[PDB]
Amino acid sequence: SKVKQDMPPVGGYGPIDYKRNLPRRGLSGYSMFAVGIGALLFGYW
Amino acid sequence: GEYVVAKLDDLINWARRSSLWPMTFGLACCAVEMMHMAAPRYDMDRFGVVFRASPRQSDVMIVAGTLTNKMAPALRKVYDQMPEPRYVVSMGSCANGGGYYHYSYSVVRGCDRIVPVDIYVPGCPPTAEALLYGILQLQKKIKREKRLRIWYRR
Amino acid sequence: MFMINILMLIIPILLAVAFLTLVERKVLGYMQLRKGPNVVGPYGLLQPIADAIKLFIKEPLRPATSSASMFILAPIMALGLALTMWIPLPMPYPLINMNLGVLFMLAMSSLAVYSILWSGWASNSKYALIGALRAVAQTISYEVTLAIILLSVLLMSGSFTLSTLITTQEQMWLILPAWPLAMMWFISTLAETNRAPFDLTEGESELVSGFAGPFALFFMAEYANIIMMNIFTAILFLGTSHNPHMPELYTINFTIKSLLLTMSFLWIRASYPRFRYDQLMHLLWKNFLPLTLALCMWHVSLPILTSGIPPQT
Amino acid sequence: SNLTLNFGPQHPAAHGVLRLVMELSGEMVRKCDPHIGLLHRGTEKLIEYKTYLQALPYFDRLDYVSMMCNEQAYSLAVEKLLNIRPPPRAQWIRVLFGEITRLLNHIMAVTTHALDIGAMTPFFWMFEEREKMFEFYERVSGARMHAAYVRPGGVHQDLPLGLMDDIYEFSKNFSLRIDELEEMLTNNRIWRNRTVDIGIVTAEDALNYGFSGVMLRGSGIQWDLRKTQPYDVYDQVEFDVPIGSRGDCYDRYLCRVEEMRQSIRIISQCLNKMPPGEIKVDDAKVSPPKRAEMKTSMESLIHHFKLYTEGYQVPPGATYTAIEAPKGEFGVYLVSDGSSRPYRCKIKAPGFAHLAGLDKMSKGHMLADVVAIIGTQDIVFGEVDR
Amino acid sequence: TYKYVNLREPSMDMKSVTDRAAQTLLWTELIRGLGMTLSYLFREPATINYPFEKGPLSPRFRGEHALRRYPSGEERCIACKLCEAVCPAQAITIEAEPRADGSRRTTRYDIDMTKCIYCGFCQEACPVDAIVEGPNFEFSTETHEELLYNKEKLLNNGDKWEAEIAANIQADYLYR
Amino acid sequence: MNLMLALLTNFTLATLLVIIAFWLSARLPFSMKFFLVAITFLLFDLEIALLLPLPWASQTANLNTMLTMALFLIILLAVSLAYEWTQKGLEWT
Ligand SMILES: CCCCCCCCCCCCCCCCCC(=O)OC[C@H](COP(=O)(O)OCCN)OC(=O)CCCCCCCCCCCCCCCCC
Ligand SMILES: CCCCCCCCCCCCO[C@@H]1O[C@H](CO)[C@@H](O[C@H]2O[C@H](CO)[C@@H](O)[C@H](O)[C@H]2O)[C@H](O)[C@H]1O
Ligand SMILES: N=C(N)NC(=N)NCCc1ccc(I)c(Cl)c1
Ligand code: SF4
Ligand code: SF4
Ligand code: SF4
Repeated sequence: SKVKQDMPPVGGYGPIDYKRNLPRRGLSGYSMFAVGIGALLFGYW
Repeated sequence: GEYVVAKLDDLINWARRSSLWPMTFGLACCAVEMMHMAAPRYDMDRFGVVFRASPRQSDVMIVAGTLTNKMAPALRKVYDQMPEPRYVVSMGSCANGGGYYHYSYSVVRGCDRIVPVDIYVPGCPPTAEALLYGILQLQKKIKREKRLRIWYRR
Repeated sequence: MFMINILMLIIPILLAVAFLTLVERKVLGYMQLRKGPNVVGPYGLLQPIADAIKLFIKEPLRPATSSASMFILAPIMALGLALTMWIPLPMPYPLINMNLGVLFMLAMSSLAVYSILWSGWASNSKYALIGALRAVAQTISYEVTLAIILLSVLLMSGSFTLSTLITTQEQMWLILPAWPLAMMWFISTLAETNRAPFDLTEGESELVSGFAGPFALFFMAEYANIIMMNIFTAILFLGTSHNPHMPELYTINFTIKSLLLTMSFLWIRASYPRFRYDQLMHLLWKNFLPLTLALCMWHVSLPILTSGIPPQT
Repeated sequence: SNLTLNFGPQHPAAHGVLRLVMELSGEMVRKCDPHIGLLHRGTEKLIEYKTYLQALPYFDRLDYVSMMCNEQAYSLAVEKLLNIRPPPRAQWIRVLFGEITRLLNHIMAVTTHALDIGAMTPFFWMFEEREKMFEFYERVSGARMHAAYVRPGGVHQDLPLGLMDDIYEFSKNFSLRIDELEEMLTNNRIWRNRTVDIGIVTAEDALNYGFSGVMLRGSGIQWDLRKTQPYDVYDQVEFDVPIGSRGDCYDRYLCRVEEMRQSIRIISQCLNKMPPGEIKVDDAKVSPPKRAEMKTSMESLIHHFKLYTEGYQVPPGATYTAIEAPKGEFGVYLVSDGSSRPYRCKIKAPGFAHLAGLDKMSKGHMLADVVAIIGTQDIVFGEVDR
Repeated sequence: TYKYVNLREPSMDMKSVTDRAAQTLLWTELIRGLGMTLSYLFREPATINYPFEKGPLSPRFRGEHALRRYPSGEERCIACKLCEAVCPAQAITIEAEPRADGSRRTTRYDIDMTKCIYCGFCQEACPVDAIVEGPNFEFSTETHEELLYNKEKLLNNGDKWEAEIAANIQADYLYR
Repeated sequence: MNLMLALLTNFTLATLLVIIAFWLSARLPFSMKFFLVAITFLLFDLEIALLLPLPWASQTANLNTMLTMALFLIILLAVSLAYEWTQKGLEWT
């Protein structure tokens, strides 16, 4: 019989991610303040 | 009278076993498997066994690890400060009977020399499931109690 | 019929507190990839009952207080005052329609700290008194911003009557014109009620070596205050339109907002680490208070310069 | 005045009980006096009554979060005195499970570090991952924690068929789990307020105080025993050493999180480069023969009988052997007198020197900064006390 | 090879400055953390319904001990005392004598389950597969004395669990 | 009459629950800083007593005078904070 042993598949395993991935979200600071002030002004009116 | 006492023990036994707040001495290895019982796979909180407590709010003390002579007085003092009813669960070979350090000059050969123990959980360490089985075994032990039936017959 | 009215306020509060313990444990359980209580009663509905009975038949600590007179007074003051803060709340109709309702709740809440002090003296321990002085110093500090923020909002309402806050927000929630105040208000209530990330008494107690029924009564008082803060926050900032013919429509919408606000304390407790004691003191005396004073200046001037001064009546 | 920090947190924690005698003035810490020995169990004296195989399980129970790494250190020390060499597949398995163990330790180190500070949710997310890695331990050894798998000569048993694919499946998704952990802590102003500029240690003070591991690399010292003094097959894998710039708790926290990512990077190479062959040194005077040989061959049965009673004899000599354990440099000064039982076995625990530096690192900090500083050192009193 | 974990210089152009000011005043990085815990609330929990569901184990699992038999019913143990010799905890105590038929068998076989470290060395040392660690792990007791096993207890454990022990051995003996 | 009866009920139940739950002089080393936190609270609380009438003060014909005095009071509150801050009365080290 041929030796049978826990081995990786032919060609190896697929890629594995490891690098940090914190996606960039949100508006610029200008946009956030502009929205915040717009809400204030609407509420004031 | 006889009927009421039987149903009254049923109530308080249900309440005490359905709300077992533990104080764990994370002394050593076994505290890791103890943490795995609180982790999401087993989630001891779902049985009513809360995560954090405080010695003076605890119902059960889990001795999870080796108890050395240096630690023995402090463990007894915590047991003495627990309000009653209080139970002790001995988890793992070290707390059970000394285990792999049984013949050491500095190890208490079983925590049952220091405090009375209700349940002994074997293993080195017992798996998180083994500890959960021991905790649910203690609930059955409380379910068997008959404080008022005995009191009523005094 | 007024005694009956008092009871259908008190008892539903204590039941709401009992089941908030269940909801907190399950909301935190699922945010932590687990379940929380689901064995004691279907979906854990009997867990609060099991805990309540367990705590009351639990042997007392037998502590030996230094002042029996004032060991008992502390929990009575805590739970008695907590129930008192509910009687002017318009849901939509208050139990007592107080002309100066806002002052009444500000005045009653200022007495809450007496229970913290009185327990420290009754503790009979050096370390427990030190802990009581740190809790008091934090609570009174965050009362400063709450009082000023509250006043700034009332300058757009024009009254100390709590029902007027409902009228003030007929066309719009006050959160729009005053979201900067709403943010500091919300965080002040977390700090005021000593909730995470400001739960310093729970934390610093967990550090220093030395520092059941009576625990239960104290607990219920604290959690009835959490629910009341969030009810007050909804009334103050998310006013619900009131239909006199369909008054229960207001109650449903108002209750949902209170629950969502109460569930957000749970959400926040699941999400952040704990402040350091000096760090939450810097948060108020060096961040919130300078901004609250400047916005109090702004909100006094704003109605005048826009000709948007509200009426007294 | 004078305080004493509690033995442990109110929530369940696994690192041992400490008696910390504190001097304070106002909120400031004036002196820290760690009183240890509350978990001293006389391991080193017990090892003197055990054969070299019988003593191996004592090492799982030292840094009982990094079980197989402690085994590897002891195995390397014994293999060095024996003058033998474990087979290449065993070396790859040992590096593979060394990095899996590093993940186990760093999850415990980082999430309990947050849990003690009050950020408790990441603990629950990440011990579901630890639970799956316990399954890898149990599948090769039958035990979730104290495997006794790595032994002088190689490893006890070969990987069960299908284990490597499951390790690949776990490693595939793990980086996202680290990403969620960082979302809760890395940029959190509260977490940074609790960690930034806390427990600063200078590079020179770190070396003279005997620090190692992240305690050195957080201060900018470019040292990693896997790079400088490689063992097993660590010289055949590619990874980067994370280096800090400010020497404080926050920089050491980032180093541990980055080390977790590099461990996943190394595990990826071990899965792809795993070679065939035997798992323990083909030398029946050190490693026991296969059970089928023991039941058929006279020589095999004799060697099985002697290895499991007297044990193998180690030539006389003394070695200090150390590895890059997840907690720093873990070493053993192993003395052989020529018999089958060690004469002396000193264990160098990285946390021993680190806890000796707590007094230094806490000068001029608040009472709650001591919590963070013991956290950033990642202390397990199993290894500190022996 | 090394990398820097925290060696970034913030950009001091007014736009970047204003971005950091918005983060401070509007708590945006704190809002982001709330999203992550919210996303978990709507995830399926990892909890299993113990004791109706059980954690997955492998055939190698080292649980409660048992003494095994040959298919004839004769005991496999021949009192060689290799398990007693290798036991790291000195948890095994053995005595033996010639049986009434002259067979080499034990008269005492004790395992102190509160000394044992559940290491499996005894079942590796055994030349006849007599002593094994079975799959049972749910055997906690109410007294210390119930964890001091004698030969009758261990033989009963073998008769109790043999159906599963034999299958586990069949699934792993080619790795040994 | 209604308020007193409400107040009596709340505290009578609190006593009732408490009795069921229970039966059925030198210088503390606590710091100076914590004293000055309490005294700072009091003085700020006193200046907050004066701001409470503002929602009624805004209906006055003499708005120029009201607004000047409202901002004047709050600015002194700011200056009081600024003085403790710069005199290191808010530091905890
Ligand atoms: C047209 C003219 C108009 C004139 C008026 C215009 C107004 C312009 C001003 C707009 C911006 C005002 C913003 C006010 C919000 C309060 C800001 C603040 O105080 O945040 C700063 C505080 C300090 O954080 P730190 O990182 O330490 O900064 C260094 C300080 N030395 O950071 C913190 O507060 C940390 C808080 C940690 C705890 C937060 C945990 C919960 C977060 C989610 C809560 C969301 C709030 C929900 C609101 C519900 C309301 C019902
Ligand atoms: C929500 C209301 C529910 C009301 C239910 C009413 C049921 C009343 C039955 C009470 C039964 C209490 O049962 C008893 O309680 C006390 C403390 O609580 C325990 O503690 C007591 O016993 C131990 C020894 O037995 C003593 O050393 C101790 O000083 C004493 O406090 C007892 O161990 C327990 O047997
Ligand atoms: N584990 C904790 N101490 N926290 C916690 N969730 N306690 C809840 C316990 C409690 C207290 C009073 C009552 I009335 C009820 Cl019903 C339940
Ligand atoms: S019983 Fe085993 S796992 Fe538990 S503390 Fe002792 S040696 Fe460690
Ligand atoms: S499992 Fe290990 S400690 Fe237990 S009896 Fe067998 S050899 Fe001894
Ligand atoms: S169990 Fe096995 S090793 Fe132990 S004495 Fe019997 S035959 Fe020998």
